[PDB]
Amino acid sequence: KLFRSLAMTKPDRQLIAQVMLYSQGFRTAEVLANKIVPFFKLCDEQLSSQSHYDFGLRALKSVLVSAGNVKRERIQKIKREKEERGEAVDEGEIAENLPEQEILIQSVCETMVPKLVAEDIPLLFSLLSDVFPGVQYHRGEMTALREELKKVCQEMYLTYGDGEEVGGMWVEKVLQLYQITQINHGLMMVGPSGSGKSMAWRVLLKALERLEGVEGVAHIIDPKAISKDHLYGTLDPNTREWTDGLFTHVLRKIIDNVRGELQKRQWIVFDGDVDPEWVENLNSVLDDNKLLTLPNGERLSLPPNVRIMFEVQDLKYATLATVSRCGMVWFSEDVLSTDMIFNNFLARLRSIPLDEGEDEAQRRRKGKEDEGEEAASPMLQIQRDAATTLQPYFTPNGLVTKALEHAFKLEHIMDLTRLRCLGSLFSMLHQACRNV
Amino acid sequence: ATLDACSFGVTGLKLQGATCSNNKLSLSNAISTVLPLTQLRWVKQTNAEKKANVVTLPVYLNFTRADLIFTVDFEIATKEDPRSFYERGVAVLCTE
Amino acid sequence: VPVSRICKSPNERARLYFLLAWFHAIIQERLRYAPLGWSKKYEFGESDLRSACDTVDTWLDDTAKGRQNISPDKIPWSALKTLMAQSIYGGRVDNEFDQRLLNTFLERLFTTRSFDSEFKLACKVDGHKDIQMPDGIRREEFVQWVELLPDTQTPSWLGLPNNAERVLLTTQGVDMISKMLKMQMLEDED
Amino acid sequence: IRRITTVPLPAAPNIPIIDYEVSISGEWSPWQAKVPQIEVETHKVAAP
Amino acid sequence: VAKLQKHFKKMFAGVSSIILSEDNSVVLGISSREGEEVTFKTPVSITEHPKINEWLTLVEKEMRVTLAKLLAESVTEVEIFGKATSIDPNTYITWIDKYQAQLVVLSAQIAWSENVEAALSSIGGSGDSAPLQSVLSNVEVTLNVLADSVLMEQPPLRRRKLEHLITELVHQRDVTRSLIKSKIDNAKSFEWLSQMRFYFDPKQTDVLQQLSIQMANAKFNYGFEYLGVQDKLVQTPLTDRCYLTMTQALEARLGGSPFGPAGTGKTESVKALGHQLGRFVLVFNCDETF
Ligand SMILES: Nc1ncnc2c1ncn2[C@@H]1O[C@H](COP(=O)(O)OP(=O)(O)OP(=O)(O)O)[C@@H](O)[C@H]1O
Ligand SMILES: Nc1ncnc2c1ncn2[C@@H]1O[C@H](COP(=O)(O)OP(=O)(O)O)[C@@H](O)[C@H]1O
Ligand SMILES: [Mg+2]
Repeated sequence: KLFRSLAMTKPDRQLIAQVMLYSQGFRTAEVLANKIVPFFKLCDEQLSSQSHYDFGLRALKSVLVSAGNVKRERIQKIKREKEERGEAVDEGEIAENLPEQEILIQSVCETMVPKLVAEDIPLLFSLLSDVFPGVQYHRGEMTALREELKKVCQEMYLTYGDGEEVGGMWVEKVLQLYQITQINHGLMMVGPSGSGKSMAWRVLLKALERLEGVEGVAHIIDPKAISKDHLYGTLDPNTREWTDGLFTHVLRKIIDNVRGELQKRQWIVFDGDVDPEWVENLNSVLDDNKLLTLPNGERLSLPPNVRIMFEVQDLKYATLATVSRCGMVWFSEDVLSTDMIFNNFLARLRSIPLDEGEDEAQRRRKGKEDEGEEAASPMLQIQRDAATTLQPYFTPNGLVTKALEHAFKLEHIMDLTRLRCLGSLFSMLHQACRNV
Repeated sequence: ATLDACSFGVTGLKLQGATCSNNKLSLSNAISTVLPLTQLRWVKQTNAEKKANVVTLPVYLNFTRADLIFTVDFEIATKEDPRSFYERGVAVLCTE
Repeated sequence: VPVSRICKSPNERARLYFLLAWFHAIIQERLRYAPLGWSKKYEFGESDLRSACDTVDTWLDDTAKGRQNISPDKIPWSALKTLMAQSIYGGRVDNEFDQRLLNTFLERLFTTRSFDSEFKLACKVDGHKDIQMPDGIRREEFVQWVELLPDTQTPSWLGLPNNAERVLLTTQGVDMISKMLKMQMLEDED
Repeated sequence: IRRITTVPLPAAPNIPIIDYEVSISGEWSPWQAKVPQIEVETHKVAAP
Repeated sequence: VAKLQKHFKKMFAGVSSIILSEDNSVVLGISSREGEEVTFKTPVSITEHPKINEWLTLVEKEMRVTLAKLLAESVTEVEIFGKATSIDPNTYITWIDKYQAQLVVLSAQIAWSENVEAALSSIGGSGDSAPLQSVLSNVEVTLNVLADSVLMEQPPLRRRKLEHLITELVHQRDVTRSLIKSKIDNAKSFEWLSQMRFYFDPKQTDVLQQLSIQMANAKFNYGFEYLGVQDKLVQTPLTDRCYLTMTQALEARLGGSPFGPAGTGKTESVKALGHQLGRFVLVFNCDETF
């Protein structure tokens, strides 16, 4: 009796998009709004339902703000390019002759495609072509980072491709990871097991090491293996004294910078399943506050060098509050083809001596190519010859591939994963050359 | 009736509160009338003024009218007020 | 409604109340004939009626400024139509089509032509007859007109077609048999 | 594998391929040759 | 006093901290999360009012007084742009920089409301639509200036101010176009009364009954609570309906219940309505943090 009720069933998406796009300086806002608004609902309906997808109005407004930022970046790019030449500059004149649809579709793709599953990306591109006809999103070219990726991949026995090749998707995904790390201060990789997310992150860190001349440090923590009290540190109920947890210890170590950690770049990677219980304290850090609060009452300010990262097979038990604060790159299982893993195996055989163990592991980095060390040991020659015998059967349509595809049809008591079988096979072949 | 490239056939539609003759509605006392093969045609949105003899009926999922699928614009056969269709609660149901 | 509230000046107020009462009747009885009358059963209760009465009182007090009479044109019809279309009764309405229906009812009733002696509250009642506005101005005249209304009411009073009744009964008819099916064998265990 | 492979396999009909080991020399050899027939003490007949 | 700086976000709407003298004996102003600062016209002397409650009450009083006194100057300056056929972009950007986002949007709204009121009074039953056309022309000129300025590279705070001004002026343009189309010719017509209106009376001595915000029956006063650079809401017709019904309920002393599916702007619309009237809103979440 005391409250008047109002049905706010359906907000006006079109006019909100119109006003926001006009606020960012877009010359055409009516057509862009009337296109983008139905497109988001089309994506919501057509694409397979997943927890991490978010086509609500908050996502739309963030996408439009990103589109405005991209537009302004393009204005500044054209302005500086003309200024380095001899020209007369006017911001409005430059902004007049630009495609707004290209900026908007670029922002939409840059914000959505990293989250997209491999099954849903071609559907999304079909929808985008339908709503935005005759407009295509060409990925921004990062030549220097791609060259460093090539160098590190050859250094770490990994395949590299320039897109639409063997390994193009993985290169694209690590580039997207770089983009999300640049944008956000917290991100996740949420692929299935055996998709190269941890390898992609390692390669990215070791490539930015060369690119930017900044030392990359990794702090890998399994959060579920350790208890929450040890993870975040627990206050003694009596005889008051603070015991820093592992994560708090790492944060305090970087904050103090005894060994100049502020100069270096450090990434904390929570390599384990995400749960609501151990991420409550991390919500404040992952939010825009960037502040860890503890029961001790201390307030640790996350410095800009830190980047809290996540690896999860899935986010089935992850709260939406945790997913919203973090960026995300979904590493679908069809990012790592069988050919890439076979190439990794055959490359590891040809250059890693199989008996020398760990003492010579450090010497791998002493030589950038290990010239004059082709005959490091007779073991290297034997396993190189073995790789030569084994290469015809590891092809993209060889014996191993057909055998694996047939075996996937067979029922196994334990779940049959690709990399389990492949690692078993590689270990057996290792033992074969050891027997020789 | 041949379907154009942009026309799709539908069946099983029921028209509550009206009869459709010559693609024009007329108020009827029948509870429901079975619509024959209905051609849904998508056309480029021409800048056409909304005619005064056009009524925007709903297309509900079933007789409960809990879920609305879409809306259809129909022309009025006689000089009847479109408001009479709103007062009469004229509608369309995908299923009875 | 208290008698003093309706009897307050200007003299036109009571007529508006009658219209408001008629409006509150027409939406309410129509809820019986859902889903035909409305898309869903809304809670058009007495609180909406009191809010509408307060709105009418405030607007007529503002417009008249104590005058014993105001012309029918000077009545703020737009304010009443908008408020009872969006604030009082329209707040509960979520379907756009029910909102359109409420707008049609308010535009048909709340207008200057309501004060004409020839106004028809419900046209083509039973397809042949009509219901005329009372020609009085006091509360007692409207109350007597209500008391003198026919006892035989059809859906055409509310704008629905007569066969709507024929629909409602058969719904209840099915509601009978299905209910008896829920009784057929929990009592009977042979 | 016998259907799609070019490598020769054991040429004994009613023996699975898994029952064969690959000797240090290239040729196959049945596992049954490498399993001795032993004699157990009467002391530990059920808990060896 | 430094230890107190973290608790202001719980007590005040936008005040994230208090600017203090080097010896921390006099409070000179307030600051937001975004760094926007309001400098008090009259500083609060902690030494003369040592008790925490006393000088905090004086800080609240001086916040309200200084916000009203700066809104007065902002309206006085923006009246020139309201009556001008052309707006110099440099002067407009200087005015935007000189004043806070809240006072900037309030000054724009006050100027538009007063101009439309004077226009509708001037037409006065003659049917001459020239004054409303002039108002629409001025609004469109300001929109063109803002659209040109926002494409340029701006500081973040000024960019937020420009975005807020554009979001408000688009709604003002739409409302003026609706009034012209409907041929409204009297200030007391409902088509103008149903739109939210701002009446600033600088002559009022009290500083909490100077700006009056009116919508249909409801006649609120602007509580001069500092809100910082808040996120403005695109005034859709649904949000306009929400504002109308919610102000009607407040005028009738009833409570408000915007119900609907998730993510439809309900709580944000209520927050925007409360911030438009300057009243401290406090959203209470109801998901395992209650
Ligand atoms: N770019 C690549 N080229 C070739 N092989 C690769 C590449 N990236 C990864 N692999 C192979 O895939 C294996 C699995 O990748 P990675 O070590 O990143 O594990 P993961 O996908 O995170 O899986 P898990 O769920 O087991 O942790 C690597 O050990 C390597 O054998
Ligand atoms: N009319 C509108 N104008 C601008 N933004 C809106 C509008 N309606 C909704 N939004 C955005 O959509 C989001 C909806 O979330 P919120 O209103 O907080 O909770 P809910 O909508 O679920 O009640 C908000 O963050 C808001 O920014
Ligand atoms: Mg991993």
